Amino acid sequence: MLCAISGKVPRRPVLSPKSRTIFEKSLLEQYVKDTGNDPITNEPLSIEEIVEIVPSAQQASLTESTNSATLKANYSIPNLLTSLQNEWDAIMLENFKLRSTLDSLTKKLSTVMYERDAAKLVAAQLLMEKNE
Amino acid sequence: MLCAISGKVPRRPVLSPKSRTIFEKSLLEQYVKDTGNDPITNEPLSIEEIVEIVPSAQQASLTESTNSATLKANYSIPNLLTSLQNEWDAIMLENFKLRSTLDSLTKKLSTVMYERDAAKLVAAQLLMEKNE
Amino acid sequence: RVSLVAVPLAYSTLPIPEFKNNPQSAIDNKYNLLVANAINKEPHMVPEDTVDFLKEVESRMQHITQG
Repeated sequence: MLCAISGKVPRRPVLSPKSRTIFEKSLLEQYVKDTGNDPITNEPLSIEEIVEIVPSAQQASLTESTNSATLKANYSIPNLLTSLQNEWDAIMLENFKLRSTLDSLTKKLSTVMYERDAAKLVAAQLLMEKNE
Repeated sequence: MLCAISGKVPRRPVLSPKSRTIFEKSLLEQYVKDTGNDPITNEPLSIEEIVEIVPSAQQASLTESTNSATLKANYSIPNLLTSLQNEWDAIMLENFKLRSTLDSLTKKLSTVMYERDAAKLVAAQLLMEKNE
Repeated sequence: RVSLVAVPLAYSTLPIPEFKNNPQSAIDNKYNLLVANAINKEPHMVPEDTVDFLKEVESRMQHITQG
């Protein structure tokens, strides 16, 4: 999560309840102390309403027992699944477009075959008239 | 009812108001965002014009209970993963068949088109030689 | 001077077909010549008169294909 003012990972994260957005505590508090407004919605906001997020000590202890393998694994099962879903969606669209194209191409091929045979007939007739 | 793109039972059914056809939400939204058109009629369609179909509570319970009751016999993660792989292989076989057929037809079409133009040319040349 | 004009082969988006190994007719020779030109990327040059005879041949072909 990134602070919406700084675009950096906050060192003391807070949630504005108005914008439902994470900010750096100092930045948000100072902005409110100057303007009295939420920096995204421009709604009135008070320092008491700001919900400071606590970085849980449990979060640290949970990133301990997640094996170094699983933190070095630049994969998450959610992200893997979503990638597989996006692939499936894309391949479904591709197969649809393939079918539609193949049908159009069959109809076109039939048309061109009729045109070829008509050209051959005109040519043969002109040749016959030239030899007589 | 099946999605007109995937041929599967949708999970978030939507109706195009142009084609009056049912699709999976994700597929139709992607196709519209790419082409700006309805995939069947090719009429221009926006994502806001899509009508999301609300499933009745009997439909929601049926989708959950069909999934549940039939996955229940093979609900182990290892069986899920094996089924996923087999389904991917099935899709990839279908895509390969489609692509192969399109390639073969395209080569044939190209041949026939060259034959048609060759015949038209020979006809025109015979007509010239007969009018001299 | 006979002005030569390049006949635009409409098939630029399609893969060049193989040669006919036994060209039994003038049409098949013309086909092989078109294929050779496409392989070489050369335009197929024809006399300017031939383009008008091509238009007349196309008119006859239409009457045939309407059956």
